[PDB]
Amino acid sequence: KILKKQELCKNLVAQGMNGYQHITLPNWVCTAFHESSYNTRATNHNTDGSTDYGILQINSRYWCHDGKTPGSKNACNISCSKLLDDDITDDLKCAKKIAGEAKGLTPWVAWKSKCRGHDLSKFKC
Ligand SMILES: [Ca+2]
Repeated sequence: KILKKQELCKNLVAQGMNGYQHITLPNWVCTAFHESSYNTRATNHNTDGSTDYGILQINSRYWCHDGKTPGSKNACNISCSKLLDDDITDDLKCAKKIAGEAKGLTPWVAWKSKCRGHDLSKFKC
């Protein structure tokens, strides 16, 4: 599914993502726009054999289990396939774990490159 920015905003708020680790909503939305274009089915295969899944591009070496990644840690304790469906509840709950361990949005390479220090007025909720 390709979510509309306001459905994304409603989900974020409902999952208590506003101000989580002092991360504002426009930051979470810009991240999701540059990571996946809001595509809940987005996937990216990496050089180390892992794959990034869903709207927040959650990785199968550290966070989710896909059954084919070397050195999987499955830290969110979830099948990666659950990150390719249309409900982003579990996707958002995993992202909170990622962001909580990093104390910020640094795990996401698109946020750093396309959101940090740029205008976020296009991404307001
Ligand atoms: Ca999901």
